[PDB]
Amino acid sequence: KWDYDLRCGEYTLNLNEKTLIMGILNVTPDSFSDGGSYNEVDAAVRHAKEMRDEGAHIIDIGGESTRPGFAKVSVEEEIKRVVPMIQAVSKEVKLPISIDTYKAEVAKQAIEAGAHIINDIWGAKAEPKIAEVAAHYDVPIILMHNRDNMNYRNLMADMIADLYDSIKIAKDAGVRDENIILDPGIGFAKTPEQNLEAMRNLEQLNVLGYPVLLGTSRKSFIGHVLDLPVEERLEGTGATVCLGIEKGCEFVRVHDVKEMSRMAKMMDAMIGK
Amino acid sequence: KWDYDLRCGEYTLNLNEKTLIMGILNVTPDSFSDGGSYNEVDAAVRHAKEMRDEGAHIIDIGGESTRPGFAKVSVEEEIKRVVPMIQAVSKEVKLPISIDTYKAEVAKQAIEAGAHIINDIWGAKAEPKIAEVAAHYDVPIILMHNRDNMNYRNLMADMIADLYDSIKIAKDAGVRDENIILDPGIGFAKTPEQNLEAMRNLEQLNVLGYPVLLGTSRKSFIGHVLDLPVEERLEGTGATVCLGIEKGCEFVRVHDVKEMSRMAKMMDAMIGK
Repeated sequence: KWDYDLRCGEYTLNLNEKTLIMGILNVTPDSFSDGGSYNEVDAAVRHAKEMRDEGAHIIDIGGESTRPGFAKVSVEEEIKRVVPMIQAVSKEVKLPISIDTYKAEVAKQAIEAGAHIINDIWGAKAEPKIAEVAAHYDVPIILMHNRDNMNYRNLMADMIADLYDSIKIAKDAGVRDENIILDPGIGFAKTPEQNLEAMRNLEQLNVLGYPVLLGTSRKSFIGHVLDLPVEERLEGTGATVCLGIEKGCEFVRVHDVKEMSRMAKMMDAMIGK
Repeated sequence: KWDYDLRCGEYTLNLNEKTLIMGILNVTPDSFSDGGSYNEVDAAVRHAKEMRDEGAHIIDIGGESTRPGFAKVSVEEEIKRVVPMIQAVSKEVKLPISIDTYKAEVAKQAIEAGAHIINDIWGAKAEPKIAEVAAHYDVPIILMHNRDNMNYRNLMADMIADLYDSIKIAKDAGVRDENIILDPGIGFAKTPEQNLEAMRNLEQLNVLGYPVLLGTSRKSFIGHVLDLPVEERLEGTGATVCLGIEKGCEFVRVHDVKEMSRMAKMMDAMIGK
């Protein structure tokens, strides 16, 4: 299937063995500090250890500026928060770390503090220098589908075109094919019905020739279908993980590592991965 | 998709709206009685009500002779147990009832006591008169794939051939096409690796032109893949339910109605059912 492994500093991720589980770590900020506090960093570390024990292969770390909060915050603030988290987790948890940012300087500091993968919800379109950061450090970058509108002509054809535009930015900066990962940006810039249409047609992304990460965990469109609140979306998230693996996804990004890691492993066995 | 509904006495099941959820009710026999006791029947009724409240569309009722126990028991004994259960559940729970038996006389009594669907784990091969019972009463019958050996030449081609042999028995008895449902008999007469091979190739059953029920709930092969005991197979069962719906199954037979009914409903929305 894939004729290379994803190279991640001291770690290596095989793309053929198994669906790779990316566990989500959102910062719980301490009031009274701008970052690096005991309660805040220790909560991150404990959470990353639990996700490791439950089957995570990557730990995805996000500051305040990114999902789910989108706090308007300066890069200098975002770095006081994320850097301490990355330093502690990387030392204490033996797994590659992705940094969830669309900001080039936040990416550059995170990698220096120990992060191995950039995860960009804007696909190098909000800050094209992030791809130069990726190129220099020679790390994998995940380019997610996103736009500032939902005026689509043809949902899937436009997603592929938009993702191409990210690939071109990355490649023009020096990013090697082997360090490109794509993500359909489910739950971004899409109506509920479009999110479902994209799930139904996900296998089309594979024609671009890159590994695909699916990130649907606890998203609004699941609530829209099941009419359930965020804490009762486990089964709905599971359905999307399974349909994703069936349609060829190499990664899933999830909050509930124990459960989705068992679902992934069952799916892998069924489809023959 | 389907140009008829499944007719079930006062109930009607649409095959195009949604994946139909069949909730499993295994009898908990009272010691000291051969059947019809308060504790035993009331436990059945309470369970069928819970499964109704959680989203079941059919209640599947099984005596001692069938799965998971396979107790060697006379038909006259099996009827003292199952009939009281069917009478009480049908009166108290407004949903069609399937009877899980391979015995023609057990089928005939269950239907008379109120059962609407025969569910035969031997596909009319253990007792061909069950198809005559189905034909007379004009009820749906589910013909499951089974054999007394795993000497397969070509797993899937042989499954289709064997299921045909059931269809022919049913049709020769007077069973109308619209009352035939098929089931791949996952977890029967197959090695773990064959159960996974059958899951991977399930869509092949659709060429026979009948609705397909998938029944994988808590089965051994899930434990084999995940190395987990029967009570920790929810996620693994979920994976099989999702892959089944994706591959065209019209029914799933499950123990955990709440969870699998949310997974089914998410899948339906994604695939456009």
